[PDB]
Formats: sequence, C-alpha cells, structure tokens
Amino acid sequence: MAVIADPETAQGFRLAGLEGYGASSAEEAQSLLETLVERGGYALVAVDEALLPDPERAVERLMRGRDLPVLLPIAGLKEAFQGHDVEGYMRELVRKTIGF
Amino acid sequence: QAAKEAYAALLLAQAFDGPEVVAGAALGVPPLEGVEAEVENVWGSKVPRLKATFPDGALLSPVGTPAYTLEASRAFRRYAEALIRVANTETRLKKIGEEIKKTTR
Amino acid sequence: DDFAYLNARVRVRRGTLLKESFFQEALDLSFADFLRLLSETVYGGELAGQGLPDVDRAVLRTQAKLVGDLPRLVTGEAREAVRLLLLRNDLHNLQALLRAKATGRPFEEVLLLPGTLREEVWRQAYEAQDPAGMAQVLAVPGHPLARALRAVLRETQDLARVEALLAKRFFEDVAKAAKGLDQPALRDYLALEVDAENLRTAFKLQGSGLAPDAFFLKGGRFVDRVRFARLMEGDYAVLDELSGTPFSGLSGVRDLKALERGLRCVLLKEAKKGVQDPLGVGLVLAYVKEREWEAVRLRLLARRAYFGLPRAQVEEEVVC
Repeated sequence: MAVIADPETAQGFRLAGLEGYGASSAEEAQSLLETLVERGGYALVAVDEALLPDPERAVERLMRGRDLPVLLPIAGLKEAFQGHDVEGYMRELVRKTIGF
Repeated sequence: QAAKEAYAALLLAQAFDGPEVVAGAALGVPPLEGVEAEVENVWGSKVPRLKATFPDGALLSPVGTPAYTLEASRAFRRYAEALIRVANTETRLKKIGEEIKKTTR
Repeated sequence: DDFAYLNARVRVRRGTLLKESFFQEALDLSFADFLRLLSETVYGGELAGQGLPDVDRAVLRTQAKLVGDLPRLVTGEAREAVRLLLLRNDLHNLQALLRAKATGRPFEEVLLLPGTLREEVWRQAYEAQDPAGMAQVLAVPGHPLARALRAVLRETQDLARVEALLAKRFFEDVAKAAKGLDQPALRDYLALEVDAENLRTAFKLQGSGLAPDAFFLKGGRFVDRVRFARLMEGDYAVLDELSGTPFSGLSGVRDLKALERGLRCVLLKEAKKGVQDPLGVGLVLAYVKEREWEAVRLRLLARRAYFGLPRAQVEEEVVC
C-alpha cells in the first residue's frame, strides 16, 4: 500500500499493519503520486481530500488503466471534519447521474 | 475521526517511539495484493471490486506509551473497515460511468 | 559519593519547573501565542524552529542537559541509587537500539539522550556486528540493565521476546537493588511502579489467551494472580474491589485510556509527596517525574494547538 496525505498525517499511516508512503510534495501530490502508481507495485494507492488531483485525466493517461482503485477519499486531517459526506455526494452528481 | 484521535496525539511522543509501536503490532500488509480483489461480471462492463480487510492487530503491542501505543494499534482497524465502503463505491462509480455514457449515446 | 551537592544543584533547578498555571494559560492560546509563551520557559531556551519537529527537539534537549546529566555528577552508592531512576529512560533507547541493529534499519528515528549510557556507547554498540560484542560495549557503564540484558540474550535472538523478558527481568533487578539501598520514600514509590507495571502488562496483552501469572512480579501492594486472570477474561470488576491503594480511583472505570491515565497520575502523586523526605534520593525522584510530565504536556498542548483538535480531548490529559 501507500496513502498519499499531509506530512504529519502521512506519518500515522506508515505504521505496521498498514503501509504508507505519503507526504505532500505538491498541492495535488503529483511529484509522488505519478511515480508511485506508474509501477502499481502497491496493493492499494489512495489520495486524500487535503490534496486530491484536479486533473484526474493526468493519472489515467500515465497508469494506463488499473484493475485496482486509486484516489479513495480520506479526509487528510482532523479538525472535527465531516463535510466529506455531502461533498462526496455532490462529487457524484456533478460528473454522472442526474443534475440538480 | 477516531482513527486520527490517537495518531495526531502521538507525533511528538513518537519519532523515537515510532520503533516501539511498529514492533509489537502485526507486521505490514503485503504490497502485492494485500487487499482481497474480487472479479465480477455485471452490465456496464466487467468491473473489478475489492474489500480492504487484512491483519493489523489490535490492543496487543507490548511496552511503550501507556495509552497512545495500544490506542494507535487499534486505530489501524478504523482505516481498514472504513476503507471498504469507498472500495465498493469508487469501483461502482466506474461501472455506472459506462451505463450513463452508453445510455445518452 | 553523596547527594549533598547534587540535591542542592537540583533544588535551584526546581525553581524553573513549570507550575500548573502555565498549562492553564496555554490551553486558552492559539499556536502563535503558545510559541511566545513557551520561549519564556527553560524548554524554550533550546528552541530552534516554530514547527513540530523543532518543539519535539527543544523539549528533548532540555531533558538531555538538565536531567540526563545527573548520574555523572555522582559516583558509587549515590550513583547506583540515582541510576535506577535514569535506567527507565535508558531502557527506551536500548529497546530501539537493539531493534535498529537486529532489523537492519538505520541508526536514525530513535531516542537518544544521555543518562547512564552515553551517546558514544550507543554509536559503538550500533556499529558492533556480533550481538555478544554489542552486549560487552553496553556492559561498559555498569548497571543492572546490562546484567538483565545479558541473561535474556543467552536464551534468545528473537526480537519480540528479548523485548518482554528484558523488561520483566529488568524491573525484578531494579527492585532487589532498590530495596537494598533503603529509604521509606523510595520503597513506597517502587511498590507503586511495580503495581502500575502489573496492571499495565495485563492491559497491553489483554485477551491474548496467555498466562495471568506472567503479569505479576513481586513488589506488590494489594494485586495478585486471580485479579490478573479475571482481568484477562475482560472483567474489570477486579478494579472495583481495588481500594486501600491510590488506584481507588480506577473503580467503576472500564476504558483502557482512563485506566492507564489513572496509573500515571497516581505515580505522579506519590513522588510529589516525597518532598517531605528530600534527604537522599527522594527529591531527585520528585524532580524526574515532574520534568517528564511537564515535557509531555507542552508536547500535547503544542499538538492540540497546531492541528486545532478539540479542547476537551486534551484538557483532561494535561492535569491529574
């Protein structure tokens, strides 16, 4: 695995039982993200909502399809955050399904 | 929130208790298919799914920080478990993409 | 030998200990205001950067020169008595060091401060290439924690096991030496440290199906094998029969976090009333628990402020 998150929160996912290779190195973590999924020698790759890639096309064009998922939303910090309910719901309705 | 609870409260009491915590706990998930991938043929093309369950232990690291160590180990579960939901919906997203596009087409 | 100069050096130092009313102020502050406050204190005096890695480092370096320099300043009979206290902070370094040699990972990401084993002992040990040689390099400062290590290393080379049998054997070693160095103040405390360890060994390994007699080692006050066995089944009714000890406060509590919080606060309390016995090791005893606990609250208050965590999540853990 790898979880791709903030440096300090990336820290807590490198612990045993889990395998992380996080940290920020960009504002969408491109510096890392790209290089890492290119091999696809991690069981799971996950990109948080404290980064999240504004061009998802960038990744798809480089990995060249994947049977394992990518960019699973994790919050990426704690501040009592739970806006990732309604945010993900609308993330869905904008690109697919019905409008508003 | 209950994962992070302990994590973020074990960063300046860790960076030298990082060693201890990783030791007692169950060693890393495999990087080649540590997750359990499932194949499934369904309308909206053949899309594969998966569930994130693997071993990581809980409440079983010996020595170290009284509360935080054990509470951080237990927290690994709240990654695993939680991740299954997004494990099924983001793969469902790619299926319902196919349908929607062919439909309007 | 002698604690006459050394106690005196510590008494001046007890002047620059952080009182309760600092942590009270600090909770009301944001991270920017926290940083201005912190710089007034002696931990502040080692500060080197606004961010988190730097706070962890300023704290640690303050502990390295004001607390970790105590065993050098005495010798002999004085030194053995002070040493046992210091040894717990050395065991933390040792367990991590033993683990960097064995699993082949770098020297880095470990705890280093001086205590009884110097920085150079840990570097020479690291670079040693036979576990037996690693062990003689450690045996150079002289201490019961060598003698404890040496016996465990004869039975095994498995990491998890060395860690457990070293800790068990080490507190047993400590206890016998400590009983022979006398003083009522140290004896009462020693009893609590072992009792707390016993409870705590039971909690960490809870429900692993193992023996409950393995979690009880001599030094006790009121705890025994049966309480451990019930506790291991998951029953906390045992803590509700535990009074006459200052762990009276663990009654009616069943969360691991509240339970373990409780033991650290009790140990703090014994040591804080050892200043009615400041002669010999009593005062130093009180001084080490307070520097340790203080350092811990500034790290928790700094984390709490930086990431904007909930106040009550930390307000409770920064007071006893």
